[PDB]
Amino acid sequence: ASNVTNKTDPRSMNSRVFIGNLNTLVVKKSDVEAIFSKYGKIVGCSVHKGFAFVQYVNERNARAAVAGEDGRMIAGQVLDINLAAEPKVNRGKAGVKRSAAEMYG
RNA sequence: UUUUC
Repeated sequence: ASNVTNKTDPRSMNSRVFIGNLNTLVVKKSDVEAIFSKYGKIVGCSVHKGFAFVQYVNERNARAAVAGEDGRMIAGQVLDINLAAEPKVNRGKAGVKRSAAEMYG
C-alpha cells in the first residue's frame, strides 16, 4: 500500500486507524498491511516509533479494525488501537483501564 | 500512543 496516511479530509481521517502502544521493533509498514488487511482493504499504511497508521477505503473498515485488533497482542505486547478522529480518553503512554487480559483467560 | 528525509 501507499506510504501516505496523514490526509485530513472529513472522510479520509475517519477511514484511518491509529495504532498506538505498538512495539515497532518487530512490526513494520510491510507487516501492518498484512495484519490489518483482513479487516479492510488498505489504501495506505505507515509505521513510526511506538505507533502506526492504516488507511482504508471507508470508515466502516476502520470500525472493523479498531474492534478487530485493539487489545490484540503483537511482538508479545498489547496494542491500543482507535479511530484517528475519535480518540477514547487518553493517548500518551496509556489508554486502557481494563484487565487488558480478559481475552486470554 | 495522532502521521511518512
